[PDB]
Amino acid sequence: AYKLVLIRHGESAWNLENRFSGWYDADLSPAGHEEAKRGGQALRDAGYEFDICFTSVQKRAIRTLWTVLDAIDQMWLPVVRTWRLNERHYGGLTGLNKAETAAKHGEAQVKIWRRSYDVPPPPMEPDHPFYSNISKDRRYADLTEDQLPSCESLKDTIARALPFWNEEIVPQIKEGKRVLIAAHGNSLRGIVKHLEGLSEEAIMELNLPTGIPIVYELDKNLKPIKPMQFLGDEETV
Amino acid sequence: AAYKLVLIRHGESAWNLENRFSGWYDADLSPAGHEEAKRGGQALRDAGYEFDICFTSVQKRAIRTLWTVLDAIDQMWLPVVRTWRLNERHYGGLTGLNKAETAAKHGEAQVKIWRRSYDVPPPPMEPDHPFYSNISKDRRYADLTEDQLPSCESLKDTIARALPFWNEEIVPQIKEGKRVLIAAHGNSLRGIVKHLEGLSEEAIMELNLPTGIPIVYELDKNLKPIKPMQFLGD
Ligand SMILES: O=C1c2ccccc2C(=O)c2c1cc(S(=O)(=O)O)c(O)c2O
Ligand SMILES: O=C1c2ccccc2C(=O)c2c1cc(S(=O)(=O)O)c(O)c2O
Ligand SMILES: [Cl-]
Repeated sequence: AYKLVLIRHGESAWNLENRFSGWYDADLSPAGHEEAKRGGQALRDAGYEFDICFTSVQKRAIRTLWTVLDAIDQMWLPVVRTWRLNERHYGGLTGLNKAETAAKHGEAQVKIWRRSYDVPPPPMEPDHPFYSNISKDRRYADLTEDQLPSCESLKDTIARALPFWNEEIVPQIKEGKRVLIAAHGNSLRGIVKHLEGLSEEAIMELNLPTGIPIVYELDKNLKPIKPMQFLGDEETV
Repeated sequence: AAYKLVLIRHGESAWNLENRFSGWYDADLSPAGHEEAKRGGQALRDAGYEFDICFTSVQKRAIRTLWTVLDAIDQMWLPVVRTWRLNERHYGGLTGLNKAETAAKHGEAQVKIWRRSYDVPPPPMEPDHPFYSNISKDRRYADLTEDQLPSCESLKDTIARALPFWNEEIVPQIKEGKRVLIAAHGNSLRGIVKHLEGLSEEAIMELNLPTGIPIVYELDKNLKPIKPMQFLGD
């Protein structure tokens, strides 16, 4: 009868969520911050309590979590950060808008990437404006060459998220700790795919809403007993 | 030096403006106290400081100070550890009372005694106290044993429960080469400074750490300061 809550961060600065923000450490926009506050207020109104929180090492997710903990008066909770919950690494496309992407690689190839589970985008090369910014960022200094991506397929992203789910999060849930996870579209996709046993095609069609608490009820095998539910006023739901 | 340690004491709280004893009551920062934390964070940013792990209490005036600093230095991704052992001194029955109410009920002499005493506690927070359930029954302390959860603390009590965390969880991290930031409260930080500098009870009671200001220690491999604490800023 466990309860798990997920929350996907909202809008980031400079329209970066429509520019393959990926591993670039974009902050929330004021709008994204307000979204997180609304999500937190929904959790507060519903009287939710947590015992432990997981998030990525990207400040838009961390700030989403902080906003939520502030709203629900549980700033004292233990918080665990991991690169394994980071957004998908969009490689050389990182920072580009739709037009720039199609101009550079063509519509055909974009259609293929968009629709593919196991094809990565091109690698982020040294001439990319974010190359040293991300690859030499001190928060990833303990990662091995194989762990630090230059690019990720969705398959890759899920593959590195799920070890953390199994090794760090599952044991807490089975101890009865009430878990909050604040993360990103694709890392949360990995979790949802695992929970609901979805196909590659289905998970690629699933777009989790932003700034809205997503509630799971899990049985003793960590299988959902019902569809995911969204928290908030009747309309927003 | 072999190691570098940074301490920061949170600034003004909402109850400081009311002249009320907070102790374990979870008062938030005032707007002013929050600004103090931003200025401290900007001083750490200007000085180019990097950390590897952060410790704070389970009280939001300290936690928010920490968040404010991490935001300022662009290190929100750092591991953060919270512990009740770094909480402010527990002021027992005085909790919630302002200066006037305290002197009215207990007299100037008794407040004078409590003020300057290292080892005399204030009266206990009893079950009929207005904040008794608010503090003593708060679920964040549910894992504390009976003897661990205080009804009141002398400064000696406070130091006594802070230093185990220092010895068992912070010291090992420093000797592992981790650059530590501690964001906490006047009296718990007093505990750390007292252990570090080998100060007397008298000296530690005369020590008032500035608020919102990074306090920098340079330590040898045995964690002995090699010079006086330094304050960071303009
Ligand atoms: O172009 C891409 C793309 C390119 C390279 C790697 C991954 C993706 C990708 O994942 C993607 C894309 C477009 C859309 S969109 O036009 O339908 O909004 C998506 O939804 C979407 O997920
Ligand atoms: O009233 C107190 C007090 C009351 C009860 C227990 C402890 C203290 C105490 O420790 C204290 C006090 C006042 C001052 S102050 O008025 O000089 O700012 C202090 O500096 C200070 O340390
Ligand atoms: Cl945190």
